[PDB]
Amino acid sequence: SAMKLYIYDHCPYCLKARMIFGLKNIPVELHVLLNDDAETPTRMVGQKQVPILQKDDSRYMPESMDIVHYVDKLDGKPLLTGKRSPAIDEWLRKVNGYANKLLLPRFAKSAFDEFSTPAARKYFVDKKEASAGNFADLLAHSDGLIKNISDDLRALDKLIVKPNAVNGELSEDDIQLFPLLRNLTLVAGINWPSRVADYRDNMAKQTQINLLSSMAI
Ligand SMILES: N[C@@H](CCC(=O)N[C@@H](CS)C(=O)NCC(=O)O)C(=O)O
Repeated sequence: SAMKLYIYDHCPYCLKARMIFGLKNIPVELHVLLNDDAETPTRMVGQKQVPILQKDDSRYMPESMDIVHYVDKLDGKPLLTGKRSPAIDEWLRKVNGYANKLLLPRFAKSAFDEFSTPAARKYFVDKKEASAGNFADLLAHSDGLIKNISDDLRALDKLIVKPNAVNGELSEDDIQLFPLLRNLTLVAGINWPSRVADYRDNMAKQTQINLLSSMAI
């Protein structure tokens, strides 16, 4: 078995794909693409997007949830069998509505391999300042936004059923929630409630995906 996953480290959709390999303890070869590389993904799947899975037969497949469903079913014993929660879905809708106001200007300043060339980092800065707004301005509003995240995490704390699975049994809600919590560890100053923090730490070990406190800004 020699599947390959083409990603950006910061990308939550890439994190979703990475999660299933970790949960199932299936080895996968990670390749971090430079953020300004349109040619590689376009050759693979016809447009610039990540994640992209390369299967054993050398075929490429895009789309994080297609990749998750494919990998989970491969051995005929899916792990993502738990119920999903409408309350978690509502929470993610809300928080994903604004979290990038904190995340994007921080991603832009961080040591992710997709930004290893200064051209790739600049490409990201220019694209995201245009779409999300001026980074210095977003950063100036950090304390307000951090208050919002901390308050939303307080609400989430009551929804974490077990530290190993948000709804008590591994489900697609873990796939949708963890990448956001992982990325939020890049944000210094967040007050993490105990059950959320325990889930975050537990799921990071299950998935073998790194938390980002050492880079937090
Ligand atoms: N539906 C896709 C969305 C993936 C996506 O939007 N990835 C972003 C990075 S976070 C991307 O590739 N954007 C295009 C670009 O970076 O130019 C997923 O489920 O795989």
